[PDB]
Amino acid sequence: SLSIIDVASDQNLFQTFIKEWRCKKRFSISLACEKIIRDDGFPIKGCDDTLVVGLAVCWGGRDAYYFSLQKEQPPSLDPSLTLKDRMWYLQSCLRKESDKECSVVIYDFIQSYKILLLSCGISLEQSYEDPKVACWLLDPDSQEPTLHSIVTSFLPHELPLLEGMETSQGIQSLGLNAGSEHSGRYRASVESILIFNSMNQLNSLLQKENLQDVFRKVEMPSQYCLALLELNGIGFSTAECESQKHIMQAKLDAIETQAYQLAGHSFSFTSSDDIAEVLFLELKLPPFSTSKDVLNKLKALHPLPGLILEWRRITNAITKVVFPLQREKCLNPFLGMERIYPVSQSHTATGRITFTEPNIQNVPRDFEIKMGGMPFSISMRHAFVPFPGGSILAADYSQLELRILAHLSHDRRLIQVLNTGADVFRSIAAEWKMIEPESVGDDLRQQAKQICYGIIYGMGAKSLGEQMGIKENDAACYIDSFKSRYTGINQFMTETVKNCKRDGFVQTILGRRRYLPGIKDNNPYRKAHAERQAINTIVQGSAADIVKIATVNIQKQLETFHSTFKSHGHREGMLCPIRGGFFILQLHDELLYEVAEEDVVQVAQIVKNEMESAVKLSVKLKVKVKIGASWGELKDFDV
DNA sequence: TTCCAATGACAGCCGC
DNA sequence: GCGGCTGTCATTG
Ligand SMILES: Nc1nc2c(ncn2[C@H]2CC[C@@H](COP(=O)(O)OP(=O)(O)OP(=O)(O)O)O2)c(=O)[nH]1
Ligand SMILES: CCN(C(=O)COc1nc(C)c(Br)c(C(F)(F)F)c1C#N)c1cccc(C)c1
Ligand SMILES: [Mg+2]
Repeated sequence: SLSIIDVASDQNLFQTFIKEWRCKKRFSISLACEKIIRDDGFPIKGCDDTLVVGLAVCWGGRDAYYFSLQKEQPPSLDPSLTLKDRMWYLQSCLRKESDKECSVVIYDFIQSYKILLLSCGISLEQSYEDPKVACWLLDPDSQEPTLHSIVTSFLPHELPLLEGMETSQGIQSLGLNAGSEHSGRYRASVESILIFNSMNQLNSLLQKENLQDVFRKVEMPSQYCLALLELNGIGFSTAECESQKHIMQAKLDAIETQAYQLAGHSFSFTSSDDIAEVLFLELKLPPFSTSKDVLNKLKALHPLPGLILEWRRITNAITKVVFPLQREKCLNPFLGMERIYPVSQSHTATGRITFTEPNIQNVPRDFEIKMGGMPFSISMRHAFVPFPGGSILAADYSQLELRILAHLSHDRRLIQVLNTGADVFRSIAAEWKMIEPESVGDDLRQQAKQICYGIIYGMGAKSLGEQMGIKENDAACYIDSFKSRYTGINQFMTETVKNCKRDGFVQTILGRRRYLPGIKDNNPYRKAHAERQAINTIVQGSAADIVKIATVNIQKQLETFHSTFKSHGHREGMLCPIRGGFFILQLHDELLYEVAEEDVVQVAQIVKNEMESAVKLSVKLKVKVKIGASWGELKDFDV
């Protein structure tokens, strides 16, 4: 039967619980948050509505130990157990002793780590296990887990416990989700039991699949690094953003007024229908789609398609970048600056990390706006600044996916190119546009980058035609030349597709499996799509494994030389100048740190050394380090 | 439906 | 009408 032991109701029961807890090598916790320094719990940073009122502990069976964190107001609180005494015993059981292997199971580890630090002033110091991450590791293409989906798949006999608990079918922790009529006590107690028992089953499945090493040494440590990043946030200038906005908005106004005079009437730039009516019916341009590729052809024939393309580019920077950044910005009173606090997302097909609310990975590259024949540089990245005195440090792998592909295909031609050869995208752009390397613009080098990765990951003649501006037949010849020049690669493509068809999956460098049952499908599209996913998942997934290992190994090093706080949050949660390096952003093959002026040399050495040593391949992992007063103004830095 | 991966704004439709 | 869904468009790696 489900039982909730209120450990704080009696001094004697409390000490028995504390003695037992201190013996445990494994337990689950769940935080109890409810809607309303207070007597009834700890406010949460970012919600004036919700309190941490307690937490539940489970170490077996259907017994939840509910540990109240309320001063006053289940049987009542034994008044000899002061809140200060409880917080002592809580910090004591949640921090490691020397040579003691201890694992805590937490649904949504990152959100719980942050609330414990910022709300209760407690820093977890044990090995962590999140059942959400274990689910991902067993099937990366599975839908994002909820407590309901985990219990459905791995603990189905306990589904009755979730009856009438509709919020269990949302992403957020049952304990953390105060948008329920059920008490935090009940929610946290149920969660603690479901998560402890679920994680036993998930651990057996990880062991069967041989993913337990990956889970404990890479994925959960990677989640800890991402928790520090989410506590850190990224510095933001609103002045820089506003001045860019005003230039962009002036260009949008001129574009609209010129578009409407060419069209003869107002039209919505957001309606494909309206644009199609104007381009194809009312001006009779030859094709009805209004995609980038269509308008890119037509801009040679009439000014309006080009105006449409520029309108969408600039509207994107204003409505999808400026508006969300200026809405999500938050004063940090300690650092004395505005910051943005994006949320990491690790549930991806290939093991990349992305961000939401907002997705800072999608902040535009620098681009140019001309008005009255005068150019203005729009660098949205220039709004992302370090704390006063600090620098942004970026360290990026040179052609990580190409180096991994060389290693796995042993392709002698690709190895030569990487070992000496200058920029491969410049070589492609030069041959293509009848030029020498030096003339290539940013936009053209990106077009050549798209062509090179496109061809490698199974792009067809029809599409390569559009990108290169040549006939399908010409593109098909170019594919043949590539396939002939790099045979190793082509053998590895066919050997990866053969092995996938047989097994129903592919594996990355660390052993993670992606299931591609489309590989057997009779439909030509679905089959070809799966074959392309098969090849791309191995290379892109392997690269994502290397960057995670690098991230984890850098964080260990930073914390040894750490005569200082491991995140900006660790100073908020604490309640003396800033020293060290703070993980602020991941960009797939690139890590950004915010670094104190004094420490930039040492942090740059650590970051480069650890990224170059992450794994041993047939080829050297080359790393470029850059540094600057903004993400937009980074300069090469020889380390 | 024929590079892969990702988030997110935004009209327009459809069963409730 | 209304929230859900579904492309379509954008951007980044
Ligand atoms: N399949 C595929 N992968 C891409 C594409 N663009 C980028 N990627 C992958 C492979 C490279 C990786 C990182 O992107 P970057 O622009 O940093 O690639 P890079 O080759 O390292 O470029 P750079 O040398 O300028 O850093 O992301 C694309 O269009 N298709
Ligand atoms: C196959 C002929 N060709 C090249 O070899 C260009 O250089 C490279 N192209 C590709 C797709 C790759 Br994958 C490479 C690689 F990086 F692998 F060596 C190169 C090179 N060098 C080429 C040159 C210009 C334009 C196009 C589409 C292809
Ligand atoms: Mg790169």
